[PDB]
Amino acid sequence: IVTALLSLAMGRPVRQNLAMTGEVSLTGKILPVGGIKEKTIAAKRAGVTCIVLPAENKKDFYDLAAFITEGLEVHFVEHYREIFDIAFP
Amino acid sequence: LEKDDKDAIEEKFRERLKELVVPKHVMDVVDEELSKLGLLDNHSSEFNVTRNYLDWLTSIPWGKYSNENLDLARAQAVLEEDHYGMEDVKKRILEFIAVSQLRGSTQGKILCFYGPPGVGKTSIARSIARALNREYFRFSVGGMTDVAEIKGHRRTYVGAMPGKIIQCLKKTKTENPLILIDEVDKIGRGYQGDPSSALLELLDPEQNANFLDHYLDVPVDLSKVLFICTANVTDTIPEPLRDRMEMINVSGYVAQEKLAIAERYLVPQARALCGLDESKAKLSSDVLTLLIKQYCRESGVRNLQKQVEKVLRKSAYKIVSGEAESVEVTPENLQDFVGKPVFTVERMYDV
Amino acid sequence: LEKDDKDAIEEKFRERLKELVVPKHVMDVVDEELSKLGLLDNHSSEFNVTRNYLDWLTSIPWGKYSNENLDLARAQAVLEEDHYGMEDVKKRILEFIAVSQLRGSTQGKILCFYGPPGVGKTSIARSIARALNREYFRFSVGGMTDVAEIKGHRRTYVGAMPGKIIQCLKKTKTENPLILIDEVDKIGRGYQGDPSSALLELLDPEQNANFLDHYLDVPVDLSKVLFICTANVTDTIPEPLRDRMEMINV
Ligand SMILES: Nc1ncnc2c1ncn2[C@@H]1O[C@H](COP(=O)(O)OP(=O)(O)OP(=O)(O)O)[C@@H](O)[C@H]1O
Ligand SMILES: Nc1ncnc2c1ncn2[C@@H]1O[C@H](COP(=O)(O)OP(=O)(O)O)[C@@H](O)[C@H]1O
Ligand SMILES: [Mg+2]
Repeated sequence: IVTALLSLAMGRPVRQNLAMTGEVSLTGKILPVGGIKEKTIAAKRAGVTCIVLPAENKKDFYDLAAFITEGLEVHFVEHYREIFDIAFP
Repeated sequence: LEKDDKDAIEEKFRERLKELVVPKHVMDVVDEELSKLGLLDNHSSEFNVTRNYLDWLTSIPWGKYSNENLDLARAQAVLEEDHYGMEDVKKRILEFIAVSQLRGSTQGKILCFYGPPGVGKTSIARSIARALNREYFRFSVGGMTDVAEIKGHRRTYVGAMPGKIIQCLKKTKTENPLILIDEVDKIGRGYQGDPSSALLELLDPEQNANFLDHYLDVPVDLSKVLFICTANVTDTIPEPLRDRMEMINVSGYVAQEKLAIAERYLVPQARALCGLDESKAKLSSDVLTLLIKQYCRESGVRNLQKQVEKVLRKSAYKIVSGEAESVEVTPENLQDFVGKPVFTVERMYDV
Repeated sequence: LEKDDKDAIEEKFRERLKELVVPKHVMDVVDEELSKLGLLDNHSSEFNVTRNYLDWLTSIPWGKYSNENLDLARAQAVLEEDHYGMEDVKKRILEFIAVSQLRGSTQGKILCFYGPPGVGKTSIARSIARALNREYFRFSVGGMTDVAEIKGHRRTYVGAMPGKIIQCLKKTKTENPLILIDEVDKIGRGYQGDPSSALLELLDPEQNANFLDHYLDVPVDLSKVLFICTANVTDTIPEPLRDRMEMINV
């Protein structure tokens, strides 16, 4: 949502084909979230290719089958600002 | 056939006892019943009742034990060959046979499964029963409410017979059947006494070894049995009961291997069901990929089965009565066969 | 020996069993029940119950198979005689006769109909029964909440009778009738015992083959039956039960 708002602010479209998720706790800290397999397969199904996830779920992202994780560049992050750099290169 | 007195009615029982290795406990009871039957008249309702109850005692195996398989790979093969994946259970049962093989004598444990309906939670049971070599038995409990069904009656009533479990334990002569309680989630409640409140007495891992059914009051050890339970959501079960039995989470399938199961079992299943041939009813893998990623997205497997059989059966009618001598599904044909796409490439904004 | 011997009652059961081919499994149970039944004193209620039970058990057809018509032109004729349009159901049942004819032996199946009320969903069932030549037999469950009706009782209760489905198999005297469970959409769903959790043991195609109800414990085999079900709208049907059954839409 914050990235959405920011895109409205600058008016820059968000970078094409860049999904993202995770929770944020009022100071840019990212937080873990469950259910990773469903989001993984869905993002793969939609063709989006720059998913960014909380660092805390790193382990859980790597427990998935290699073929499922083929072709999409995870960028783990802990403080929200890095995502702000990424959405707006 | 005039041997209807104490000469043969008590002989056949006492000799039938011989080969079993009965616990010394119940032999006393059986002896008083024999002598009391000896003093009883051959014709009276008391006589037939006592004789009937004695027959129910003598029928029960005491220490007969079905021989169990112990080879692993021969077990693992047959456990594997008729289902894909569901790795957890195929790993768990294998560990179980390992522990049983290590410490000599046979053993039993109680466990449960849970996942979205239709994942195959119930099909696997019978395959397991053919692997371990335990005799199979099932009895759906869902929607039952009569506790007496699983505990019998007092034997002084008219039609009292022991609860269902003793029927199971006589029907399979071994003392260690693979009982399979089913659909525990949907037991009745709240209009009479909950059968669940009785179930605890069975399922205590240790205490069950002196189970005491109301009909035949003598305690019946049955610790060696291997219970199983199957609920699709592990919340409705009341907590005190839910604690006893370890859970094992089956998980919904991913498409890439939902393909490879359907391409090995389901397709041959449906083709054998409809009686067609690979010549008459060829289907490419690619149409299966399309069908999977278009018309059916879900964790279950019932849905893909329904689509596959529908496609085949439309081809079958097109053959036996229609015009083509060999239907040949191609993606272009698919709309004709299945109907119309349901899911599409939803992307509100590609830019 | 005249004067109504008890062996006459035995034998009328036996003769009733001699023709129809029972599975070997239940072939024994009747034997021990008979041998016990003779020894009973006749005035005992136990004798009444056991004899009534044995009668109930011999009554079930075992492998009686009503023969099926299969010529397709006849199917078209008897369908178009009494229902216009609604071609979907027509084509589906025609595909049924096709696949059944490719594999010899008679087969069962589950289906579901749904659409606006009063389109004739009930009448077409009877027309289909006259088309395939199976017997017909309706059975409503709108609002039902006594689950025991579908599965009888322990046989020691007074007032116990085997659940309905055994009564209908006794009535149609045929292994493969065409049940018409009706108005599943309105089926009772309360604290009193939800039938919807007991129907699943019937409707699941794979495991129904050894269905058993508590009165006469021995499993029955429903695999050749062709269920049909009706509903004004899908949404209220409880989900697991909805999942089993194919869904035509008139
Ligand atoms: N891995 C699998 N291998 C083979 N068959 C499968 C598999 N998974 C599901 N099935 C098919 O699903 C059908 C029924 O599966 P099953 O009934 O075990 O699912 P379920 O979760 O038990 O649903 P429910 O408990 O409601 O019946 C079977 O016909 C079976 O072939
Ligand atoms: N196209 C049609 N062909 C034949 N009969 C029809 C048609 N449309 C309506 N009917 C009549 O509508 C009536 C509705 O009966 P019923 O099947 O009980 O409706 P529903 O089952 O939908 O409540 C039937 O008696 C039937 O003859
Ligand atoms: Mg099941």
